Amino acid sequence: IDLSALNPELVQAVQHVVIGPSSLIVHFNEVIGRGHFGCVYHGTLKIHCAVKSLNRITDIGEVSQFLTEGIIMKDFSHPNVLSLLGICLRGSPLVVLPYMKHGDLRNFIRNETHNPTVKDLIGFGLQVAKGMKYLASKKFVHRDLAARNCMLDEKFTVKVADFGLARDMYDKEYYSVHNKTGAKLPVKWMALESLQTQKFTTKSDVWSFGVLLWELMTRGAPPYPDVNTFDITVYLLQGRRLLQPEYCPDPLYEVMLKCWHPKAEMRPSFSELVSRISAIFSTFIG
Ligand SMILES: O=C1c2c(nnn2Cc2ccc3ncccc3c2)CCN1c1ccccc1
Repeated sequence: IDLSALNPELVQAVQHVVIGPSSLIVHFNEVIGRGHFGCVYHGTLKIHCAVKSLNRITDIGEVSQFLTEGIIMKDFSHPNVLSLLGICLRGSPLVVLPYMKHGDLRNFIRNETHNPTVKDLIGFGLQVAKGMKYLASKKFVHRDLAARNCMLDEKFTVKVADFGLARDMYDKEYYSVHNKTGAKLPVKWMALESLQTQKFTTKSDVWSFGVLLWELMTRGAPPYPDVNTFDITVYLLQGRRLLQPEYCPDPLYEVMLKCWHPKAEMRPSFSELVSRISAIFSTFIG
């Protein structure tokens, strides 16, 4: 670790993010997750954790920047946002994250084992809105909000994941290669202006959130299955939105349409979404 290379402000914060090799046993025997950048394994820190390797990439880039990203992410603390436990050095560094017993939100709602009520699903969405409210107040744009990118712990607490050092493509099926810029993009979750410009804002996160609400209410159906990749722009511009799911409350569909407002600055803040969804949520029993 090259301490002088860092922003002098961040030097103190390093000891709080770095995990000593002797504090962490990672069980490389079974893969429990797969990303484009690397595999993840059970880890023991006595705390049970998910340890993500990054050795599938050629290079992590600047080590000082890697550390910086880690420091920024560690200071984030909210019950609906996945935390960073730390970084452990060994080849490539290991990302140490909490173990999420019930996996990703999309698979959770698709799972025939669990039977979430409409109230449960709305509540999952509310927790996401709250996670996103915190992230937006930190001026952080997620860029890849989707049900696949949120996770549930042992107490079914929903946490926005897939950001900072945990960022990766964990389900490659839903990402498309752009023509002019070789980037791999979650087009079916993206706002119109993002599809056109490839710029992401909190307001395009709000668009993605609307889609995530639709995923929740369809128990994990794929959005726009009869649309092909980048022809989604054509489809939307025909004057189309995802349809109201069978058990989606009318006011909740209205929230979704608001999230998909053609004017980015007219979409609701995440604070307004927390408010509106909490109200809809309170009307249900069971
Ligand atoms: O794998 C992930 C993921 C995310 N952010 N960090 N990660 C890595 C991660 C974090 C905690 C875990 N806990 C238990 C098992 C695997 C884990 C992976 C986003 C969602 N996700 C995932 C998992 C399964 C399928 C699709 C996406």
